[PDB]
Amino acid sequence: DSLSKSPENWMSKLDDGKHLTEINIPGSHDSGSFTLKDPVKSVWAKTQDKDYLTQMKSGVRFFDIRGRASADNMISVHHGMVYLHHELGKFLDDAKYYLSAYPNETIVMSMKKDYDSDSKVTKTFEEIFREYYYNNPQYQNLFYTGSNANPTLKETKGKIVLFNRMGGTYIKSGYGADTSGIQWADNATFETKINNGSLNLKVQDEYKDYYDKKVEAVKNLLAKAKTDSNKDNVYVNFLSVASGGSAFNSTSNYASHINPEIAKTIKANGKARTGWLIVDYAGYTWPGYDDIVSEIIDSNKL
Repeated sequence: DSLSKSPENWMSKLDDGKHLTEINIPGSHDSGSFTLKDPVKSVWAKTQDKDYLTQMKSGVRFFDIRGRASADNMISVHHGMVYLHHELGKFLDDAKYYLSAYPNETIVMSMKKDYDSDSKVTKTFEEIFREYYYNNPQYQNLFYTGSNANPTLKETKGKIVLFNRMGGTYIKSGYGADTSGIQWADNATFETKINNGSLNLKVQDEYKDYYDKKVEAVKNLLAKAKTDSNKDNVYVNFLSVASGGSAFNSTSNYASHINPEIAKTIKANGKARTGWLIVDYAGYTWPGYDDIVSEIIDSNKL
């Protein structure tokens, strides 16, 4: 039966000789915003309703963590200026928990600075992360620490792989884990080499697109992956967009239309390569419509 019928451990059912890049992974955009309760603020800043554990249980393996240095030793999880009511340790503890219960899954954790540090901070966001999280004895053995620029599932399962969106780092393990980091173009479909030129990263992140243009842009990169069997190529495809302060298309409205449209498209493509697709309201179902998380998972040929 479909891998999507057991999302708690779908990576356990793959050949762990595969590079993560070759694996079709569902991700959650601004994963940590499930904590938002304010109705007005939630229209444009709430991107998820399931907590980290439930997201994982629903089969999400790519986590989009954007944050802000709150103290010289603390990173708070943020959607821009909006604080999401927890620090990075919360997500790390939930991941460590889940990975222990499901030891043949891997988690790719993206890390980005979304907002200006607290006036008391004397450190860079990167330095705080490297020193107080990555190299923290508390999170010993949690992170992938190997030196493969293109790690395999075997090499990473049970661990969190860093997807570096912090700029240059002195961390030496994970995606964009060098002094160059990842050159990220603003509101664009783009292509850049990462990990000392080892990998070719292809990103659709047009987060300001109006609906029709967004679907076109997701589908464009979706099509390219389909006929791309190169393991040194990695695809990250965001289905999410910014809502804005006022209007009729609450992130939930947008998601309720694009998610099924892409899910339906993936399903028709059969077991073809999709890349890593990052969505709002991962695991959220609308009766009568295909589930994007489920179809991303099922698209993997075993």
